[PDB]
Amino acid sequence: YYKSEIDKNGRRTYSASLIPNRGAWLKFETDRNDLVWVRIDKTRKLSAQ
DNA sequence: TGCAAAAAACGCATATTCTCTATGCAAAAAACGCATTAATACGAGAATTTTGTAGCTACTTATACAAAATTCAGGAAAATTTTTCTGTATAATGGGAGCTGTCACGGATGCA
Repeated sequence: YYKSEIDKNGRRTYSASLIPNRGAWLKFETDRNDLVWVRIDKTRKLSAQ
C-alpha cells in the first residue's frame, strides 16, 4: 500500500509500498513531480529503474 | 323470727388419790493406809584399754639425658589419564536479514 503523504509546506506527495505476509517491502514515491524511485531493504538509494 | 324458758349440762360446793417431791438404807466401789518386797540406783575396785605421741621404715615419687620403638612430611620414580600438537591428498571459486507506523530536539553537514 501507499502513503498519502504530506509535507513542510502543504503541497503534497504520493508514494507506494509493497509487503507480503513474509518478505521484503516494495516501496515507491513521488519527488513532487510524477517521478519515482524504488527502495527495498536498502533505504539508501533514490533509485528508480 | 323477736324470747321466755326448761332440762340437762356445766360451772361452785369436797372427797379421793395418786404422780409425786421428799430422806434414811445399804452395798459395793474405791482409795488410803499398813506395809512388804524387790528393784533402781549409789560405792568401791582395779581392768581393760583406746587414744595420743615418738621414731623408724617402706613405699612413692621428683627429676634430668635423651633417641625408646613409631609417625609423619616431603622427594622422586611410576601409572594412567588427558591435553596439546601435528597430521591425514578428486573437485569443491562473492553473505543473510531485518529496517521501512513515534514525537520532538540540536547540531552537523551537503548543495546549489
